[PDB]
Amino acid sequence: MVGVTAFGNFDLASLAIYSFWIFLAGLIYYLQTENMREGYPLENEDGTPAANQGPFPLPKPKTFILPHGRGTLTVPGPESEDRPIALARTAVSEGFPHAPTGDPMKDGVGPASWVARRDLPELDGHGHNKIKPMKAAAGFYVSAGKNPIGLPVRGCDLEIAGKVVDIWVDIPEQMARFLEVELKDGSTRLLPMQMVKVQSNRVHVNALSSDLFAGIPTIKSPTEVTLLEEDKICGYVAGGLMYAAPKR
Amino acid sequence: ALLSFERKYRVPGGTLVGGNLFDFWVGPFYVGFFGVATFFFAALGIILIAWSAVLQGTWNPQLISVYPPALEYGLGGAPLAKGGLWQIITICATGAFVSWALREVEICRKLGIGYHIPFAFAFAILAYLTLVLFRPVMMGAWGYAFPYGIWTHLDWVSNTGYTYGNFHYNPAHMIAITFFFTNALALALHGALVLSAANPEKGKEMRTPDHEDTFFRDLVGYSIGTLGIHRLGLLLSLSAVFFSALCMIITGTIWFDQWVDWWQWWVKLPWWANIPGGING
Amino acid sequence: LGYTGLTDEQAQELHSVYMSGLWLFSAVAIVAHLAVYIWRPWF
Amino acid sequence: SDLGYTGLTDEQAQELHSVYMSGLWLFSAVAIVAHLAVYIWRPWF
Amino acid sequence: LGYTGLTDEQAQELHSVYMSGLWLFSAVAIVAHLAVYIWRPWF
Amino acid sequence: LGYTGLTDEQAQELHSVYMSGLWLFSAVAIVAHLAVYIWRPWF
Amino acid sequence: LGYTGLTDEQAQELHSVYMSGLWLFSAVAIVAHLAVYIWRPWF
Amino acid sequence: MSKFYKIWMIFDPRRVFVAQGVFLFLLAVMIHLILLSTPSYNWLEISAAKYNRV
Amino acid sequence: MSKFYKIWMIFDPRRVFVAQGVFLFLLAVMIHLILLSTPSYNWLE
Amino acid sequence: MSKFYKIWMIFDPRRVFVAQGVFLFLLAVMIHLILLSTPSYNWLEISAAKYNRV
Amino acid sequence: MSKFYKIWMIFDPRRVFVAQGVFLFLLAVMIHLILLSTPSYNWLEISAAKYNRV
Amino acid sequence: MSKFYKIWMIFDPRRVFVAQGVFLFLLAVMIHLILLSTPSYNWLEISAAKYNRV
Amino acid sequence: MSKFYKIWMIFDPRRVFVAQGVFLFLLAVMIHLILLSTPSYNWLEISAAKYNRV
Amino acid sequence: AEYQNIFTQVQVRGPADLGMTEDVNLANRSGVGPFSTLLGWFGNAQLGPIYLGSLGVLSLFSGLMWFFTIGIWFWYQAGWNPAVFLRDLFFFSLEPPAPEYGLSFAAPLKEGGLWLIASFFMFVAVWSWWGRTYLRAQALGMGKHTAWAFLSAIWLWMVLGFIRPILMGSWSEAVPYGIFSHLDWTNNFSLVHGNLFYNPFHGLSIAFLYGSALLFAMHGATILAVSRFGGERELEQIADRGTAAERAALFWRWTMGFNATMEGIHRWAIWMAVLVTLTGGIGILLSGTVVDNWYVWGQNHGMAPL
Ligand code: BCL
Ligand SMILES: CC[C@H]1c2cc3[nH]c4c(c3C)C(=O)[C@H](C(=O)OC)c4c3nc(cc4[nH]c(cc(n2)[C@@H]1C)c(C(C)=O)c4C)[C@@H](C)[C@@H]3CCC(=O)OC/C=C(\C)CCC[C@H](C)CCC[C@H](C)CCCC(C)C
Ligand SMILES: CC[C@H]1c2cc3[nH]c4c(c3C)C(=O)[C@H](C(=O)OC)c4c3nc(cc4[nH]c(cc(n2)[C@@H]1C)c(C(C)=O)c4C)[C@@H](C)[C@@H]3CCC(=O)OC/C=C(\C)CCC[C@H](C)CCC[C@H](C)CCCC(C)C
Ligand SMILES: COC(C)(C)C/C=C/C(C)=C/C=C/C(C)=C/C=C/C(C)=C/C=C/C=C(C)/C=C/C=C(\C)CC/C=C(\C)CCC=C(C)C
Ligand SMILES: COC(C)(C)C/C=C/C(C)=C/C=C/C(C)=C/C=C/C(C)=C/C=C/C=C(C)/C=C/C=C(\C)CC/C=C(\C)CCC=C(C)C
Ligand SMILES: COC(C)(C)C/C=C/C(C)=C/C=C/C(C)=C/C=C/C(C)=C/C=C/C=C(C)/C=C/C=C(\C)CC/C=C(\C)CCC=C(C)C
Ligand SMILES: COC(C)(C)C/C=C/C(C)=C/C=C/C(C)=C/C=C/C(C)=C/C=C/C=C(C)/C=C/C=C(\C)CC/C=C(\C)CCC=C(C)C
Ligand SMILES: COC(C)(C)C/C=C/C(C)=C/C=C/C(C)=C/C=C/C(C)=C/C=C\C=C(C)\C=C\C=C(/C)CC/C=C(\C)CCC=C(C)C
Ligand SMILES: CCCCCCCCCCCCO[C@@H]1O[C@H](CO)[C@@H](O[C@H]2O[C@H](CO)[C@@H](O)[C@H](O)[C@H]2O)[C@H](O)[C@H]1O
Ligand SMILES: [Fe+3]
Repeated sequence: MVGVTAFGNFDLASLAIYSFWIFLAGLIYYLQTENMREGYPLENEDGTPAANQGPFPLPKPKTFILPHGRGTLTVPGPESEDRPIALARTAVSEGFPHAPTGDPMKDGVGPASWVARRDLPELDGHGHNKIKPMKAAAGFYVSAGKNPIGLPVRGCDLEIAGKVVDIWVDIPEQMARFLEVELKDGSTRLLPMQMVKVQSNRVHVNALSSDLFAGIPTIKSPTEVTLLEEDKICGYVAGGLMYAAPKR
Repeated sequence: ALLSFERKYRVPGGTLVGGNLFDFWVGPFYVGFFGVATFFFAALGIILIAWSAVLQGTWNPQLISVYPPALEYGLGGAPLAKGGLWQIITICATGAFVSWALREVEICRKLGIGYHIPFAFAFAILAYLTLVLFRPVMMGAWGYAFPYGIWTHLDWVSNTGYTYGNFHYNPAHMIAITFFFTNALALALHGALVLSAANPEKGKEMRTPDHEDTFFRDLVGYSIGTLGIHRLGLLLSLSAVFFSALCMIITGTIWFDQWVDWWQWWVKLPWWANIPGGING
Repeated sequence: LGYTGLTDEQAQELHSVYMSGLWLFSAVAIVAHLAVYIWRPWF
Repeated sequence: SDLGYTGLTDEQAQELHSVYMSGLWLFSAVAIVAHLAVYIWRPWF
Repeated sequence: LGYTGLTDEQAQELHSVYMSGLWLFSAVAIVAHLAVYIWRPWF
Repeated sequence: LGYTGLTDEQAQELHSVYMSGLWLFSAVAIVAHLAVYIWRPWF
Repeated sequence: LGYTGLTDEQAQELHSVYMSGLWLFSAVAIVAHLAVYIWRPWF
Repeated sequence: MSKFYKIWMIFDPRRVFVAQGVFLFLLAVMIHLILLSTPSYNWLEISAAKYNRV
Repeated sequence: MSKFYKIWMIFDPRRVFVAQGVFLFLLAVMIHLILLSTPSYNWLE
Repeated sequence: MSKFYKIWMIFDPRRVFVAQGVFLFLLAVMIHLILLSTPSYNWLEISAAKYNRV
Repeated sequence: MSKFYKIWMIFDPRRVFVAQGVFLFLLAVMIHLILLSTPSYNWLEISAAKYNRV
Repeated sequence: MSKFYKIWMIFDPRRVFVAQGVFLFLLAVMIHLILLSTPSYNWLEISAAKYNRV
Repeated sequence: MSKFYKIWMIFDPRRVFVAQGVFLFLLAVMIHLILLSTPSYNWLEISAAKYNRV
Repeated sequence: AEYQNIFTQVQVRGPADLGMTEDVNLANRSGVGPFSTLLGWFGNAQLGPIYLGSLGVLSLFSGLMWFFTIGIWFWYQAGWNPAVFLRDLFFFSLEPPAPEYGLSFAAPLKEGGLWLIASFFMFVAVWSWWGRTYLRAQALGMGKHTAWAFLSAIWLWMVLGFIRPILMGSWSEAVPYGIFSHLDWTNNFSLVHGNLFYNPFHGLSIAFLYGSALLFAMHGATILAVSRFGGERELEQIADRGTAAERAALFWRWTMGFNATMEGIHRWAIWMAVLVTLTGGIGILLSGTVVDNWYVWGQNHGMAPL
């Protein structure tokens, strides 16, 4: 039985607890610095570097090697929003909202914002397209639930906006990703599965009204979707929650 | 002041109450109406705890304790020096937690994301309320609720558990513990798997989720998936807290004996209740 | 300088009003403290 | 660069510091008044 | 190498101001130490 | 060599000024140790 | 074997300076051990 | 005190007013509760004792 | 009290009235409960 | 000493003012609470013992 | 010795100053608390002893 | 001996300096606390005993 | 043993230096605390007994 | 009324995914098992394939021997009575040898030897499974984070069953193999060492178990809330930050004042989880070997009134 104290009340338990406080301080520093590889250095609302950068310095850069010859990403690195953000500030001082200049859902700001991702399709471990339509997906079929092929699609304004013609599937994860909806104009749109509500007789889309499925961004190739395209589509649909409220 | 991508998201709207009066940011924080409510409640509670430290006569943060009123005060107020400070800190904390969840709802609405986070926090708040409000109300005294001290709410846990013997034998307690342990295991596995895919051995290309699925199918023959793992983590945490609240709501109100005796119903089933041998027989 | 966007005359006027409110508050506080002091002195 | 992380110039910084020092001296003088008052009422030394 | 991006003269000026602040702080500290020690020495 | 991207001249200057700071610290430490060992020796 | 990339010549001077530090450290350690053993031996 | 008005060229009133209201109400509640906690200045209990209401 | 009208140049009344009503009602409830807590004014025995 | 104004060429006045306002308020409330803790300097306690109001 | 300006070629002044402010305040508070916990150097208690304030 | 400057060819001066500062502060605080925890060397208590403070 | 320098061919010097430094410091404090634990080597208490400090 | 993304509403099945053959001996990998629609409502519907190498079969057979040894002891305790076996299943216990045997291996089978046999089997099974996790990570070229995260839990397990019994000088200190039995052991361990609540490392371990629950709720809820932007595909968000990662970061930035990245949140996760068992093992190692009454230690270290 140890328990001899070297001084005061400082036995081995005290040594251990103070050692753990030191280790925890170091670990929290390490975790916080490792979580500053994106979004830094901090910027003023005009995009210039801010005077206050915080107690934690930025970490040393590290490079990820992308898996299909897609390149190399070094973080933290230079950061620039490669798109024309259409907002104007509502106050000269900091910490106030920036109002849209025009149509926010169309311009892609606020809840409708999208990020200028790489304009290439997501590639699985075999280098093929990860997300592809069920038609091109060999041997892929609906296993459970109501198969939503030909179900009318209802918007938040409670009117039919089109019919589902296909399901886009993530091949390795073997899960549904997008519904392809053909509108009244004969053109096609993609809708994320997370924002549709498949039901007994119809696919409900609470995010968008009927007169908004035309505004959904399209895919240049009809049998594939790139990261940028799906980012734009998902941003549009999600922004419909705030910006289609006036309709419903 | 802002992240490099933050500006295109700081648009007006999404506010539950107000809309311009409290629709702005202080530093990084979004200040809604519920932001003001939360800040006031938190500051009042913290300075009241400091005041109770002054009253108690100790400046040790570990020794500071704010006991609820004694049992003879019932469900009524008490002098600030005796039991009233606890009740004020309790209403302050309840308001702070609820307004924090509502502020989260406002932030979710502004960002156009789901409301999962405030819902989970609501589970946590409901467990807290079970411990401070619902159970003491059903037992008719604020004195059953735990004190607000670092090492004295542990004494509350100890005394409350030992009132019923070994508290391990509460079956809902067993289920909640299973969920808690499973959740910690799953969190370790998820962090490890994502980090191992994103940090391959040495100068190797970053791994795809196919490699994650392959790793876990190789290991245990199943892979719940990238979406399934986050569903599982959320459900494990929420079920853990739900069964914690359930186990405490039935203790002292539906069950009053030693919890171990509750298991006798299995050993007394008539077909085998009187077979000699084993442990109970 | 020049953060909030208010000009010098606007700041002057706003601060004059704000100091008026501060002094109204302080005078009512003085009357309250005088009443308490004549009722129960703390010194 | 020490030529200003905040973007202020020497004149703006000097004037802002003058007003801040005036406020600090006001606060410190009121504090000295309070300290002398309490010490005469009940000294700690 | 120089990581802060300062110039040598900017570092000189910043150091002079900082050392002035440090010497003022240490002077007030020395005054406090002398006062306490003559009042109640610890040696 | 060539791990922090420093050259011999700046590394030498940095080392010299660091050694100067270290010797200042050590001299003050030795003064404190002499004072204590005079006041209450531990050997 | 570019395991570290050192050119087989940097490693020489690196080892020499590290050995200098090691010998200084061990020499002070030996002096300390002699002093404590003289003060009261542990054998 | 002449140039203190320039504080309103540093801070937007829409945030300083919210901060000031929160602060003053909080300080008021803290002081009132501190007085009510000590029996010496608990006005309700002083009144209960004076008027033999216990 | 003359110039205090400029306060509506700063804050939108359509929200300020709601916020102030919430505040005053909660202050009322706090005072009611505080008098309840002391035994010499609890009117709900 | 004369060049201390350059502190504002390194630190943003809004951040500094908020920080030192919170710091001074917390320091003052902590010192007052420390005094209220000590019996020899709790002004309320000294007053109540001065006028036999217990 | 006088050539210690070059630290500012190395360390960012803003982080150094905020860290030093925190360090100085915490060191001062710790030393004041060490004295307050010592009966022979608690100034408030020494005053209470010399002026019979108990 | 004289070649030790190569330490700055391997390790970033910023990391070394901050690590050394933290280490020295913690070591000094620990040693002062050890000496303050032994009545043989607690200079506060020693000076209390020297002048009959208690 | 002459060719021992080739160890830096395989081992990264930064890792070895940091690991060895932390290991030596931890070993040193462990031995100092072991000595402080044994009253036969607590130099503080040895001096206390020798000079009748307590 | 809105889809919360808790259960998939349409399941899709394609050809069986055999996985990535980085360095995996395809001989050891079994065939793809069945597809479970019940499991598919929540995650992947596919079962298997499972890899079975040297360490896999070693661990599987060693664990089978451990489980079978405990079960046969339980059957013996039931008097070979299936009704008694079902009635007292949770009450049976394979107990370690009595304290008078110390660490010796000369205890009778009924009084501790069978516990030693089962303990050896469990030791082999767990360490072979650890090596198996390391090797499966290595075969796919991934990092070894799973192995070290497992090593933390292995350290708590080793302290409980192996290291602390050796330090305390007897196998009787270790944990019995039984459902209610090891709960009784836990409660008695707390009682003997004087309210383990006052063990600082028990307190930290609980802090981190609560923190793991908090953090996995936060992370799962955050990813589900941004799954409408493909947020659950976290690796691509690490490689090419989309609007899901930005919205998650900004949610927690505007709520807490600070945030994580898609990659660093998993560092938070792994450390929060491993600290549970790391701190817990330290505390259990200290209990008895250094401190035998944690309440008195608490009192002497603040934490409790004298
Ligand atoms: C009356 C009981 C005592 C008490 C006595 C103890 C004792 C004794 C211990 C704890 C420990 C802990 N206590 Mg406690 N504890 C009490 C009250 C609490 C309360 C509460 C609110 O009251 C909580 C939340 C906790 C929580 C905790 C955890 C933080 C900690 C357990 C960590 C863990 O995950 O181990 C679970 C994980 C493991 C044991 C490791 C598992 C890894 C191995 C390798 C698994 C292999 C599986 C095996 C081979 C079988 C395979 C199965 C098949 C493959 C399917 N205690 C009271 C005061 N507590 C433990 C601790 O960490 O101490 C500080 C511990 O030893
Ligand atoms: C339901 C699953 C788990 C969970 C989930 C969860 N917790 C959450 C969230 C979620 C999803 C948030 O979004 C929210 C958050 O913002 O996280 C960073 C939060 C949060 N969970 C927190 C803590 C927390 N969660 C816990 C538990 C859990 N949280 C569950 C296990 C615990 C435990 C088990 O002890 C703690 C300590 C906070 C970090 C944060 C909520 C912050 C908040 O409410 O802010 C407003 C309030 C304050 C700033 C403080 C108010 C202080 C009072 C006025 C005075 C003190 C009162 C208190 C009762 C004293 C206690 C004394 C002693 C008991 C110590
Ligand atoms: C960071 C700490 C947390 C943690 C982490 C953690 N655990 C881990 C890991 C990690 C990181 C792994 O990598 C490893 C793993 O593989 O996870 C899936 C593991 C693991 N943690 C496990 C359990 C576990 N972890 C726990 C706790 C925790 N784990 C902590 C909370 C607990 C608790 C709370 O008690 C348990 C019970 C396992 C799932 C696994 C280690 C598996 C192992 O060692 O297996 C050995 C096998 C046996 C001893 C049992 C054999 C049983 C059978 C008889 C085998 C034969 C079966 C037969 C062949 C079937 C035939 C079928 C056909 C007939 C159809
Ligand atoms: C438990 O152990 C105890 C506590 C008992 C004993 C242990 C004690 C220990 C370990 C003590 C350690 C003490 C130390 C290391 C103290 C260090 C103190 C220092 C370094 C204080 C420095 C103070 C410096 C100050 C106050 C400088 C202020 C400067 C200004 C206010 C001016 C700033 C403005 C500038 C620089 C503008 C310039 C800008 C341009 C662009 C030129
Ligand atoms: C439980 O055991 C106990 C604690 C009782 C006993 C154990 C004791 C132990 C283990 C003690 C260990 C002690 C050690 C290892 C102490 C080492 C102390 C050292 C190495 C201190 C070094 C201090 C160095 C200082 C203060 C250097 C300061 C340097 C400067 C200020 C120079 C500034 C740098 C500049 C200007 C670089 C800019 C130049 C250019 C060209 C940019
Ligand atoms: C529990 O068991 C107990 C503790 C009771 C007994 C067990 C004791 C044990 C197991 C002791 C183990 C002792 C061992 C293995 C000690 C190993 C010592 C070694 C390897 C020492 C080597 C040291 C090298 C040193 C200290 C180098 C020092 C350098 C300086 C002091 C000057 C700084 C210059 C450097 C670092 C080189 C600069 C040049 C460049 C290019 C960086
Ligand atoms: C536990 O230990 C105890 C507490 C017992 C003892 C320990 C005590 C300690 C450690 C105390 C430490 C005290 C310290 C460091 C106090 C420092 C106080 C300072 C630096 C106060 C400074 C105050 C400055 C003030 C109040 C200035 C106010 C200025 C104004 C109100 C004017 C507004 C400013 C404007 C308008 C700027 C000009 C704007 C333009 C556009 C030109
Ligand atoms: C019909 O049923 C049949 C018979 C077919 C199968 C049924 C089986 C049954 C009923 C199995 C029941 C199993 C149970 C109840 C298992 C419970 C296990 C529990 C709760 C274990 C809990 C903790 C165990 C720990 C902490 C073990 C730690 C062990 C170590 C750390 C390694 C120990 C190694 C030692 C002591 C040294 C061994 C080495 C030698 C050379 C003896
Ligand atoms: C929080 C992390 C930072 C911790 C401080 C940095 C140094 C790390 C090592 C510190 C180790 C010594 O830490 C110090 O140990 C002594 C041992 O009696 C403790 O003990 C001292 O204070 C306590 C509490 O008043 C007394 O009951 C005790 O008699 C007295 O000796 C100190 O309270 C503690 O501060
Ligand atoms: Fe994740």
